[PDB]
Amino acid sequence: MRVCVIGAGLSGLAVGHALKERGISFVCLEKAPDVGGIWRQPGAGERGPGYRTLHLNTAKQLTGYADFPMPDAYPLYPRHSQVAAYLRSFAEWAGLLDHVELRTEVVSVRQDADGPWTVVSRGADGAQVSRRFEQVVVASGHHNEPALPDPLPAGADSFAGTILHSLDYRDGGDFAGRRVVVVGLGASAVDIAADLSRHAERTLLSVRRGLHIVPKQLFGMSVDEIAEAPWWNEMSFDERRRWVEQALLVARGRLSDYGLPEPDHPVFSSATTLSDEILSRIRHGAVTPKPAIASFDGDRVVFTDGTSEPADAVVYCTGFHMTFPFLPAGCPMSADGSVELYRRVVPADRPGLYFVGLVRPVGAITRLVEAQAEWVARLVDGAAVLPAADQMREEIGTYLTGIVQRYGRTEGASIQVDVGPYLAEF
Ligand SMILES: Cc1cc2nc3c(=O)[nH]c(=O)nc-3n(C[C@H](O)[C@H](O)[C@H](O)COP(=O)(O)OP(=O)(O)OC[C@H]3O[C@@H](n4cnc5c(N)ncnc54)[C@H](O)[C@@H]3O)c2cc1C
Ligand SMILES: NC(=O)c1ccc[n+]([C@@H]2O[C@H](COP(=O)([O-])OP(=O)(O)OC[C@H]3O[C@@H](n4cnc5c(N)ncnc54)[C@H](OP(=O)(O)O)[C@@H]3O)[C@@H](O)[C@H]2O)c1
Ligand SMILES: CC(C)=CCc1ccc2c(C/C=N\O)c[nH]c2c1
Repeated sequence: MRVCVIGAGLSGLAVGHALKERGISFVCLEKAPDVGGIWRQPGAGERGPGYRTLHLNTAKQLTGYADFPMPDAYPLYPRHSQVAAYLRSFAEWAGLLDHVELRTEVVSVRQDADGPWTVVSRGADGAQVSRRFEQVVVASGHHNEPALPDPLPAGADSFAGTILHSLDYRDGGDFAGRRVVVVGLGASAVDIAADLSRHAERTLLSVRRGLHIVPKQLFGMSVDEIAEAPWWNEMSFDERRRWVEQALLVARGRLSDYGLPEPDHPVFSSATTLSDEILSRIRHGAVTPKPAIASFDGDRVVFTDGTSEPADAVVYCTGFHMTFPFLPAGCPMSADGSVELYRRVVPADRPGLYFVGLVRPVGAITRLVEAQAEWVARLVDGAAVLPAADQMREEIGTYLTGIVQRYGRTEGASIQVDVGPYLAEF
């Protein structure tokens, strides 16, 4: 009755546990057969971002719910299987399952001209239903639509192999004995190559830009756990750069010495891809660096260096677009694409709407989703209020005029935040 929480991922669950702790009527509507978000799919063979080799890249003490510690015996980087099971367990322990409608897909969402919202949802039967809720929390994720290169390399309609995205990648095993080109230098690409390196007769990694490649642990301590060190803080933004710069040459040297394109801008001023394996897998010829693809010569792929290779398949780890198909109207976004959400959560013009999770921290988000849930719960019952809409558009336009100034015009930069200062305001 009171709140429709869209989705039962890490974010809905956190949200459904903040509303219950305050006594608010609410339901969570998930489209999948269980809760867990993306973490549940690798494991039921379902098409999602993850893959049979997906483990955390952040620490457990910092990625689990602060009030629901992850099992003792779990490692620093548990696997998709262990996380999905911790999440199911959290919903069990926080009483949220009585509230979750599974296999119920939200087809649509909309404001009526009095403030409650009609929410249409699709039952497994495909049979549709419309209901009405006073408030709606969107917790749908921003990794739902794959981002294929728009000009797809010519000749791809006449390739004799399988062109695919990391959403459809599942097991390194399905590619046994075959020849594949992973496209990307992100955490999905470095991971799929490393898998394909132990299953496919050959694995090539097509890169086009070059990203600082960091190992998961420096000095024994994970990159998230150092960003929380008091010693790492209390260090200026150049004391750190050089620290790391000095730090990564001693740990992996230079990347031009691995056949990888050097990045144009230094660490922190260019994305980092975390990986403890992709440099070794190269130094062992399990994966071979390539430039970008230029065409598909039936049975083979051509690169911008002139090189050719027989290639049964090509898995494009090119990333994801954020869509909200159930918001028949502007997604939080307006104009250049800038997402317009106050404190990264509140639509300025739409009362009754909240967005939990749209943020990309440098690190694990769990603590960021938890804050948003608590504040959203206080906004929903009236224990918290927002500024007027004109003043909310000042915080947004400040965050944006600033985002184009430390990150510069680029993509998805407008959901990007600093963990510490942002979670201080909660
Ligand atoms: C491949 C990958 C690996 C990652 N690894 C890490 C990591 O190691 N550490 C880390 O800190 N972060 C990681 N992240 C970041 C990631 O965003 C979070 O781990 C986490 O998934 C956020 O959960 P969420 O609930 O916001 O979104 P999701 O996990 O995407 O779940 C959102 C849920 O909304 C549901 N939903 C969406 N639309 C509808 C609809 N119309 N009707 C009903 N239900 C709907 C979906 O079923 C989904 O289960 C990773 C992200 C990806 C893509
Ligand atoms: N736990 C883990 O280890 C793990 C695993 C997977 C994913 N993740 C997370 O999930 C999210 C998904 O990111 P992702 O790894 O899928 O990738 P991403 O960060 O979205 O970047 C995609 C990669 O593809 C490249 N690319 C983009 N467009 C391209 C094009 N047209 N042609 C060729 N290459 C292109 C990008 O290089 P350019 O951008 O320079 O073009 C980049 O290297 C991230 O937030 C990531 O941290 C984490
Ligand atoms: C100690 C160091 C080098 C910290 C740097 C650092 C930079 C970027 C990322 C990302 C990418 C963010 N969103 O995709 C995830 N973890 C990161 C860590």
